Amino acid sequence: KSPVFQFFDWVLRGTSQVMFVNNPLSGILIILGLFIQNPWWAISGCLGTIMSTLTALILSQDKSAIAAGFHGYNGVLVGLLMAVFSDKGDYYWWLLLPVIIMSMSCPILSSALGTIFSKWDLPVFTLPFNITVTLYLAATGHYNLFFPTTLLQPASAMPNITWSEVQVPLLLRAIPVGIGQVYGCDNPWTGGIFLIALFISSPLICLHAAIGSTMGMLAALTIATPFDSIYFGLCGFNSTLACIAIGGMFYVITWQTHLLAIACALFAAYLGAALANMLSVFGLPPCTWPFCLSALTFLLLTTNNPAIYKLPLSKVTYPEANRIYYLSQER
Amino acid sequence: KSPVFQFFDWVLRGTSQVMFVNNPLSGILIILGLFIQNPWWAISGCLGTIMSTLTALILSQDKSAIAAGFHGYNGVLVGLLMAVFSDKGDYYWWLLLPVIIMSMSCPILSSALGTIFSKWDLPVFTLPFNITVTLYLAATGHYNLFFPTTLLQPASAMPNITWSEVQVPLLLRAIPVGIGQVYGCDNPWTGGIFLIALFISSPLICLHAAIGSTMGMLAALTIATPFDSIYFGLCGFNSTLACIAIGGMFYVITWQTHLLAIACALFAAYLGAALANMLSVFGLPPCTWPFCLSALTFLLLTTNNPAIYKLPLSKVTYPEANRIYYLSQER
Amino acid sequence: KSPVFQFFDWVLRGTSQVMFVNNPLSGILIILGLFIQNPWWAISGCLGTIMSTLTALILSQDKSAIAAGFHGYNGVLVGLLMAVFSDKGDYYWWLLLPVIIMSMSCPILSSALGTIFSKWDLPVFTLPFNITVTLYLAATGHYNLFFPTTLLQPASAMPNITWSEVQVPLLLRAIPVGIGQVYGCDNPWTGGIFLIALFISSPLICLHAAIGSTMGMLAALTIATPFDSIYFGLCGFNSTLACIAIGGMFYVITWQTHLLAIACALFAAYLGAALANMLSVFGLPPCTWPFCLSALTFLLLTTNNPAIYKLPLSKVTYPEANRIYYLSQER
Ligand SMILES: COc1ccc(C)cc1S(=O)(=O)Nc1ccc(Cl)c(N2CCCS2(=O)=O)c1
Ligand SMILES: COc1ccc(C)cc1S(=O)(=O)Nc1ccc(Cl)c(N2CCCS2(=O)=O)c1
Ligand SMILES: COc1ccc(C)cc1S(=O)(=O)Nc1ccc(Cl)c(N2CCCS2(=O)=O)c1
Repeated sequence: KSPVFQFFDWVLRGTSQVMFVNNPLSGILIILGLFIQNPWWAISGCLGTIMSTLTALILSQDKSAIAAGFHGYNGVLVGLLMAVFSDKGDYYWWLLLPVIIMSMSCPILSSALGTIFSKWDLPVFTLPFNITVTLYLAATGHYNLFFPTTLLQPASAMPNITWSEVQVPLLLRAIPVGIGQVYGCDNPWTGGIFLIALFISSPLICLHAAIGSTMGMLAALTIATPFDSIYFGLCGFNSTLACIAIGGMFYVITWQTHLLAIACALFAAYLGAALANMLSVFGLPPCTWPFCLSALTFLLLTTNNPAIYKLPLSKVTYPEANRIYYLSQER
Repeated sequence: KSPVFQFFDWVLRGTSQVMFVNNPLSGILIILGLFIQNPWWAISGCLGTIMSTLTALILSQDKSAIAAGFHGYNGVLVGLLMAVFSDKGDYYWWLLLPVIIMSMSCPILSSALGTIFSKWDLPVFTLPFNITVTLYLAATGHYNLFFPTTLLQPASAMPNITWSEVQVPLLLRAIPVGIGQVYGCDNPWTGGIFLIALFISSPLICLHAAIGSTMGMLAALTIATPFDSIYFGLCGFNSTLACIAIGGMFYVITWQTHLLAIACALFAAYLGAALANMLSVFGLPPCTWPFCLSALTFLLLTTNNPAIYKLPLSKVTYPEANRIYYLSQER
Repeated sequence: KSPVFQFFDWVLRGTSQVMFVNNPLSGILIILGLFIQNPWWAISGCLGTIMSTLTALILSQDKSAIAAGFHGYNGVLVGLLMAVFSDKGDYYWWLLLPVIIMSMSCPILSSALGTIFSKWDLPVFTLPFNITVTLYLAATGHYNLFFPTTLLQPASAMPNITWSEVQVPLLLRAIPVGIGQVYGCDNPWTGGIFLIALFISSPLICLHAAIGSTMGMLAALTIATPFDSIYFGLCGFNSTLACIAIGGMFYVITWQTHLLAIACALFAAYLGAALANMLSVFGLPPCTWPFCLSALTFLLLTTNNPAIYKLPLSKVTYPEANRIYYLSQER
């Protein structure tokens, strides 16, 4: 195939690696979902992925890592979440100038954290996106002349919650919306598209995504989160990412590991509330910080029983193949 | 003995492991002190210890670690410091619902940090409690509908300190109160009870606790801390914990190590002031963060002279036995 | 030579090691620059260096490290930046009391971080100064009775920038001022003196310092930084330090490494804006935090091509000798 087609294949795998799937068709579906939700965000995310993969090539990173989309999955989130939190509205073309530059900083961090994490056979997952986007949103801020960001300020009043006005249909619809909020999209249709794309590659990832999103919603209800945040899906994207990560990918899937994944989703939801309340002091949002922190603290956990088995990163692919390999190695 | 008696022995050792003592009688004395100060806080702390040890058993952690109370010493602090910082007052039974849940997160972190720290033969001491309680207090906050917390806000005015109104008797009484503030208790009687419990196991721990508390008070006076904070003992619990840790436990006790412990107590007091001023921006208090940070930065210190000897964690028990073992190994 | 002369030689090398030069004459020039800018700041910095080296001797640190000034280069910054951010004005002699004490905490941290960093052959450069000065400025704060600090508060209004009023001469003069801002000095003459001192030891360090300062200024212009910050040099000292570090010292100097250094300078400038906006919430300034973070994240970067070569710390001296050694080893 032509090198351009290979590069676009890498970009398509990267845009889907956010949800822990390496599949070009799922990447196409996710791109279609992003364009369904907001074309400007899709353009910004595609530019972020392209520039992140180009910087990975320029910095002479491992070709296998680039071909698997391990470097493009942070540029998409950087571009999408810098277009989401822009106060200048849609099609502010100047926003593409930082979207490029900060995307170039994703492979660098991706490499740096790797050097830190290879000591513990620990994955650095979406952590560079968090650092890069926190850097950008703090550098610019809401009071910037060129690239202002939306205003986030800490809660200063007791919320008015009427539990007789809760809508169970929207509370359930927060599951696909929570799935879609991983990329920053709040449209229910793009959330359903993301669920379909997850199911194409591996059904276990889709099941764990739905379970993580519903656990994030349930954990948000238990601390009296305002219903607007829950309906918007803002309370269940760290949880779905954590449930996907600990569910059957980085651990061999088992009922013990399923319960561990549910516990990690709950912990990620509570850490998401904590970090949303803390980072909002600086005006910054919780952008996948809770997922990274909780997934790291649940992958470093050492447990004696043989059911909770952590796979070497070299052999992690997708949960069903992970289980097949584990049984092949045991026998 | 019956398994229930063994479990309660583990809980009693855990409730005393906060002050670095593994002794069921000292645990009983500390529980009696907590009940003397506030029965509700004692109930919350006991529930925290019970659920932390139960989660350690469920997660199939090392049985020797559980039997020594290495997992129950974080649940007690989580429960106590979540009951202390509750705005709903005494006997708010719903507060036991998070006290359980967050306690379950203490062994997990305890394991995770262990995996991080075993590379440097470094102890993770009370660090999970800090993370868990900071998570809870940030997630809920003072403006929560269900579990509101007490309001902490950064200093915005120059304090009015009259040095002619300082009370030397209360300034001295801040030593036992500073000892008792480790568990969150401000009663002088429970501080004296804690000192007695420390002396039961090993006199060196009691001496280093008193020295650390008085160093925290003295260091707080040097930066013009308001006398109300000093009298309340809020300025000398990180210092006493750091002095206990570096005094004769994790280092072999020597006059060089005694001076190192005093320096660590001073550094922990100053870091406590810094973190109390910084974390109060988010509304969070300094909950043993300074002790952990200063003890880590004083245990990683490399010093050429043979007097400052750091013991492998496998053989740290209590300062007198530590010294006896060190002389046995040298000769 | 007499031991006093040896100790003052160590102090002179330490006061210049901030800019990554080990040369007593450059140390004398830098001290002369500090006295040119403000004699009180020079006295505070000299006391900081003296007490940091004395604590390094007391704590029985490596004599080769002390002789090379590897321990005095943090006391100078601690003293200088605690005298800079004092609200009591010039010749407040009581300020020397903490300048001593916090200086004693520089070797300790210097050792501790070393134990953390030797696993990755990673340098701890100016990181203890950041921790110590952040500790001091947070503990005291602007509302302290004894040692108040200057008030820094987050931006709460959109800045009024008139691009027709920009002064190219001052914008260029921000290069030597940016060089001098490493020590906290804003005088153009002391910046020129620092550039001369850098050129005495090794011209590559001077060139990379100027390039880093101009990259910091250019990166500050791109996010609409107020011109007062740029003219003052506050936007280009982290950048010049990062450019010096990654330029030819810790990497073998090459055009690939030159571009890497320029990229690191840009990243350090943007991280400096981010941390200036974030830390100002607590009232703290960005004091070489961006340099440390960006230099660490660019020294952990793993790159396949042989041009980007990282030197073992044992053999890093100065960029020209680094290149000479690398070619000697290759052939
Ligand atoms: C979706 O994220 C993941 C999904 C699945 C795997 C196997 C890991 C990750 S990750 O979290 O570690 N991200 C990430 C970023 C950059 C590189 Cl270079 C890599 N890898 C290169 C080869 C081995 S690797 O360690 O897989 C992973
Ligand atoms: C009071 O805290 C301490 C007092 C005395 C010792 C020997 C350590 C600690 S600690 O700070 O490291 N906490 C802690 C938490 C969980 C476990 Cl599993 C353990 N340990 C299991 C066995 C070896 S261990 O490393 O002792 C220690
Ligand atoms: C200007 O800073 C640097 C410039 C040049 C070198 C070789 C490192 C540094 S540094 O950033 O690592 N600081 C620093 C602080 C304390 C000590 Cl003890 C040391 N070192 C002792 C000997 C080997 S070492 O690792 O060089 C370095």
